[PDB]
Amino acid sequence: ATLKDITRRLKSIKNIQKITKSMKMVAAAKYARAERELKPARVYGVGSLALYEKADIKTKHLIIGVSSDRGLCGAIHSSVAKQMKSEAANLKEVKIIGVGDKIRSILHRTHSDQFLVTFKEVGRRPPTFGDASVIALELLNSGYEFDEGSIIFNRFRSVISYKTEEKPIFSLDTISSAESMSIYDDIDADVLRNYQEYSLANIIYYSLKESTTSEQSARMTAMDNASKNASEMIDKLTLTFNRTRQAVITKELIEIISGAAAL
Amino acid sequence: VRSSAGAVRDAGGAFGKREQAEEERYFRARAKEQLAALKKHHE
Amino acid sequence: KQVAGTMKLELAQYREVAAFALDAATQQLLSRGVRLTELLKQGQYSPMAIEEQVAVIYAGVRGYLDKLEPSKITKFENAFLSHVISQHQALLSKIDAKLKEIVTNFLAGFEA
Amino acid sequence: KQVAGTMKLELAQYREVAAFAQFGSDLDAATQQLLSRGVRLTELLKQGQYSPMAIEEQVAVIYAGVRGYLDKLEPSKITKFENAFLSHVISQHQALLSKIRTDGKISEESDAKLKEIVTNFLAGFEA
Amino acid sequence: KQVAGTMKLELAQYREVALDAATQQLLSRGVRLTELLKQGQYSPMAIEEQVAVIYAGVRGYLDKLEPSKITKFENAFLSHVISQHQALLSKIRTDGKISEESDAKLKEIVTNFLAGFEA
Amino acid sequence: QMSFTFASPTQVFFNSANVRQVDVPTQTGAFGILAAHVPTLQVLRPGLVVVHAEDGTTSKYFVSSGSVTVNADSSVQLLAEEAVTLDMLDLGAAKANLEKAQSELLGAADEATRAEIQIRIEANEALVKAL
Amino acid sequence: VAYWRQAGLSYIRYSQICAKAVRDALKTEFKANAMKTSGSTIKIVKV
Amino acid sequence: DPAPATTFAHLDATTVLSRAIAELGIYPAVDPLDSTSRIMDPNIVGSEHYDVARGVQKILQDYKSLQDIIAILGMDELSEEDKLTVSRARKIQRFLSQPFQVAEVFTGHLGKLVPLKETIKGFQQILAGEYDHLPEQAFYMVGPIEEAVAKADKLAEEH
Amino acid sequence: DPAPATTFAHLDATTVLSRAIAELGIYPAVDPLDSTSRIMDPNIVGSEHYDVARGVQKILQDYKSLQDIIAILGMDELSEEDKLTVSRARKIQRFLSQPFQVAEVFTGHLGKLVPLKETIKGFQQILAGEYDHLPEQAFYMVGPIEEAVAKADKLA
Amino acid sequence: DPAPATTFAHLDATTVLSRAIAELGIYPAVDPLDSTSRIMDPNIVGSEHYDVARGVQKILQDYKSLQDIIAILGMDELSEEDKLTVSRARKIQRFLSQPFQVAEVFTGHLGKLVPLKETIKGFQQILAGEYDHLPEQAFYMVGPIEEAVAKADKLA
Repeated sequence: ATLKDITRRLKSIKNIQKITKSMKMVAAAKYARAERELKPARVYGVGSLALYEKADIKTKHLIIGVSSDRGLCGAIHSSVAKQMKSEAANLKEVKIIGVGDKIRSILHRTHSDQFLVTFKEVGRRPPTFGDASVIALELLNSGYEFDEGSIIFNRFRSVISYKTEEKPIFSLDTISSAESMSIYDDIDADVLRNYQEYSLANIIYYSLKESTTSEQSARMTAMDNASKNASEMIDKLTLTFNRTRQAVITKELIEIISGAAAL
Repeated sequence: VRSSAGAVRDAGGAFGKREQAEEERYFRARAKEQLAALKKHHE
Repeated sequence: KQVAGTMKLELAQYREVAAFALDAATQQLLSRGVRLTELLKQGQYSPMAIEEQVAVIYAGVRGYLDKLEPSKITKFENAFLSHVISQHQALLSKIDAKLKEIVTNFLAGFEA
Repeated sequence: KQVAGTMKLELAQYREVAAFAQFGSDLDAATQQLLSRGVRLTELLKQGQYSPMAIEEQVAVIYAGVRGYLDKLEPSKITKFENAFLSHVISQHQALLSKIRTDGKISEESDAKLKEIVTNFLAGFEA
Repeated sequence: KQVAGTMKLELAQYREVALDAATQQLLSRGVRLTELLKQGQYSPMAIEEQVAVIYAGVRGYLDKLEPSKITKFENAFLSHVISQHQALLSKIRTDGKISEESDAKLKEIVTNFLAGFEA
Repeated sequence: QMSFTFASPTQVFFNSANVRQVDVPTQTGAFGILAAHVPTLQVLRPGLVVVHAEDGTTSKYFVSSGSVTVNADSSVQLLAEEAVTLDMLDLGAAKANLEKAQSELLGAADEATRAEIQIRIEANEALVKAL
Repeated sequence: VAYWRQAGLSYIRYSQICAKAVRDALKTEFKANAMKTSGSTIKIVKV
Repeated sequence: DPAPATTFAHLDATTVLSRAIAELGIYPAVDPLDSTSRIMDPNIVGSEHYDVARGVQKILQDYKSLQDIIAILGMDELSEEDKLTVSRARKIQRFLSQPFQVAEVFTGHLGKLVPLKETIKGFQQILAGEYDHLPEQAFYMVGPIEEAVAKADKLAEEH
Repeated sequence: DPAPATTFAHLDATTVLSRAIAELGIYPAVDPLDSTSRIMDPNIVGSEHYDVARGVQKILQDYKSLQDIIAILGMDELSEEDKLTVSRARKIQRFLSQPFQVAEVFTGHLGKLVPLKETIKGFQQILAGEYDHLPEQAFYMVGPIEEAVAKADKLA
Repeated sequence: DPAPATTFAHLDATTVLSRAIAELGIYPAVDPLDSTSRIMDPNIVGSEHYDVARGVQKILQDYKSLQDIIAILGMDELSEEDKLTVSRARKIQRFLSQPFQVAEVFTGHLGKLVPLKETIKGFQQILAGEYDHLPEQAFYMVGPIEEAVAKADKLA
């Protein structure tokens, strides 16, 4: 490469290094916050899971995939998308909801027909119950009547690890009166409906809080790796820069000396 | 230390070309939304 | 000047997004341009008449290859062009009312 | 030497965090303090052409920044404040500006005087 | 050749890449072998002492071991084969080869040595 | 002994804790919950929760809404959208918030918007009642 | 069928108003943790 | 290069053309952050002219810093304030383009001459946010600001 | 450099060796994207030979273009279609390597001579995705394609 | 560059002065990890000298990698032995600092000339843990380790 090409490239990658370093620190302070907020949210969300995990419940299927809109977080989106298509091929009428635009990006070419609705603006402000509520309301009052459903998301484990999991949504208000839920029998349909709705919000809230912690930690790591790779390139380019710099002085000077000797 | 804003575009490097396409994608989607909104303001 | 006029516009807009080469809706932004890029590929020692060039550019520019696998376009063009040269020499004549309807007649049936 | 010493420090601290202002939300109030000070002191370094300042005038506006009398003010308003504050002190506090010049330092009496002037000016700033 | 004729190959492959499959086990071998090739200044080794050290590593005995410990293994192992197994080293030197009787002898030395120290 | 779990999305008050009795403000009445309580599902109104402790007496919390689940085993999960100690609330604000909603009540000209006012009055009503 | 359910509103919506009112009645000490909770970031995607 | 480098000292105004700008399709391909004039002074052109010129340059300079960030983060991830800086800077870049009478041969589009006060008003309005609702393409290759408003109207019909 | 630069014009076929390719342990270290021949023409080598050659060069170039992005952002930013181009290209790189009879003193491997028809078929199959199930390292230092399949079964 | 490159051939040691070290408040502002000496060999300086120096070098290198976890994560994200190496290394860089005789006119503190034998045994005692019960500020800006013990008594 030319001296000008090297110089321009060096300046670009130095800029990339600075930004990825800054965004690593942003993700680190955001991750710390998510992991604090996850603590009570895990108690809450697991408490909402207690009903189904103390009773054998069986049975149009609804897949809700949860990630975000934001790139540079490793295999966060591919993971969830991989289990979305995997469970979709195993099921028998399937409709898909994606929360986080990156879900729709990966699945659209093959599963465009099966998409009910998409949600965006995920991964900018830490999710709230309001956000769970907004998704919840745009599913009940939308038009689709699902018999069963499942929500797919990244469950946080540590700074560097997460597991793609699936939770069931038996929210079909018809299935709440079956074999094992026979002991829960004095409730009128009005209150069961209110319960069913609230628990639908709880499980989506739970997925939102787990996903975000996993996404922020994975963002931290990706940016950390990006800036380490950039620094290595910078080191190598700087060496080429200095070699080339010296060689241009040398070359120029030999030309002028030849020009002088020839007179 | 030394000022360097816009160096990524200035390199015509992969990252440079990618960012240009990313801006264009964004603003073509905006134009679609804005021309429809302008159509419905037309009456 | 007609058909290359639209191709110049269509490729300039493409070049602005080309660098995307996952993709969400940036793919309607890529479609035409990718096909047109394949149509500007050309083998050696077979220079083409202006009317022959127009006929192939037309097929791309009027969006008749927008759903064909971009890798096939090379095969398509040669086969399509050979057939037009051999049997539709009358169509290559005077070089867009009758011509417009007659090209789509071949292109449709050809793209089997 | 008084005011510049601290301004040098706070700009050097700010220059390390300056990138975090343009993109950084969930950041601790400590680095938020450095960014707020920095963007404001930075505005005090702006100067139009052909208008050189008397040393005492420089130190009066720098004093305002380094003592924290701009910290609650909008960054877009700092130059408006500087111009207004300088007009105010020149018009009606020559005696304070003169002594700081003559002595070449800010005495404890001078600092107490300047402390009150900025406080009262700032209190009735945006009319 | 009987030892280095596989160690040479396992190290240019390793350099390139600097749970997973055979790609990761290339890295596991490469680190052990690298440590095995470390040597202090003014510490000459006769060719027979060299092959015995390389042997331990190249046959996969230190593959279960931790990379940090490789250096300590070599120093104690070498000084032990130097102390009592001069017969073995003599056999490898004079024959200029690792004979089947040397190969089986050494195999019993490394295996029994590997277990039996304080950590 | 019943393992009581009491949380909002943002706060935990009890996590599998042994309590004697929990009084709950419910959509249709009020439920007192003891260890040997029949399995039931239910949703909440704005009001107070009283937790009767293993040792001695009680502690008080204000709950906005949500659900209560009592199972075959003595596990009980109370899940409120908002839950606070009354130590956190301002009386002046809730009383001021009451008249703000009482003013919207006599002006709204839409069915769905009317209910959104009444719910807010009902909520502030209970807040003031507690405070 | 409560007054709000006949109006076409859900327990989700009912609960959201109830939750908001409990927050709007906090004092300037716990009110700081209104912000970090009670958001409206997520948006629907049509066309 | 020593030849053009030595030329700068001999000039009162410099119009610096840039290949990067021409390759974006902006003609004339003038670099707004590398063209200068000794009369660009509020005591000479007046404070309104000067303030709009320096505001345009500020947004285009801030835009450069944002492009580095976008190269990694993408557009959607930017704050609403930054997206607005990008939106406006892009409209400004394009409103700086202009069909030349002498270029009516390349494009077929009629040349345009814009009076000074019209030039100042248009950029003032863009920077103030008065056309945040129009697509950037409306500002490309026009004369005065009223042709942009009208171009947006043609494009809405063709949509 | 003027010496090699002036030499290219004198040649009908050029084989360009690359240090970087050698440091991937690929021998012979031929740069597939810098070596040319006058007879690489469909009318001379046949359309099949030609199509496969160009197919190989296209995938190697496409891979080369991704490397500035991979270099910084790593593999996770790539779509599943681009992950396959990287996979197919890394195996094609490795299958272009070959043990030489004359290099047994350095390699410790038996030299191989590969018929043209087997070279064509071999690469044509990798391009088709017929061996997308094998590890990369099975394609390193072998002769015809059947030896890759055999080398892949040697390891579990 | 040919100039430093040519000089470097004649050098037997390097003393690297740094702003970062000075900004931490350490004087002399010598970078303990970037400075080098060719006579740092057990046969030249002694076995005791080399061990302590290589031990002090390592614990500062640990402190560098341990500080790149606190900034990203937190202090209580590290183990039990991790905080011990940090506490010692903070006192090690403070016992590296020294008041100078020639700097007495300005700062107002008396300067110290420390023999090699007292430097060695002083630093060796920090690594051994014999001063974990003492505050850091006792090790800061002093001469021999006898001052590091006595300064703690004067304070508070």
